[PDB]
Amino acid sequence: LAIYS
Amino acid sequence: NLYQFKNMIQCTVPSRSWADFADYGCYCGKGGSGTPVDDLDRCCQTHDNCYNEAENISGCRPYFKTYSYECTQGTLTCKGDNNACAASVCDCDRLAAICFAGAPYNDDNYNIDLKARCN
Repeated sequence: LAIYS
Repeated sequence: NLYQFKNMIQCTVPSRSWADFADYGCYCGKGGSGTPVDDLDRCCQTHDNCYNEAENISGCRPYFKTYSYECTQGTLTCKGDNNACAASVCDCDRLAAICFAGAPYNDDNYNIDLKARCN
């Protein structure tokens, strides 16, 4: 689904 | 891309789920802005900067760009076939992953208030 860095 | 960055993290830092780094300090995960709470936050900060410079390359989108890399027997490698953008992105992520593997992990710095400790 989503964002680390 | 972040799928690949994910896989990079997973091969340099086995013991620790990648999620552990998706919401840490002021620069790991959530945007950022402010002084890095710590070394692991500094790794990310540098990592955020790397992406911003990469963004200067036209048609280069650090998050969605698919580059060429491999990880075997404890070795993370950015391949030669990559164009300027993919190469840059790859190395950004690569440097970050290696940075993650050598930095301490503080639990107090996981998911801290962003709004009040980072503008």
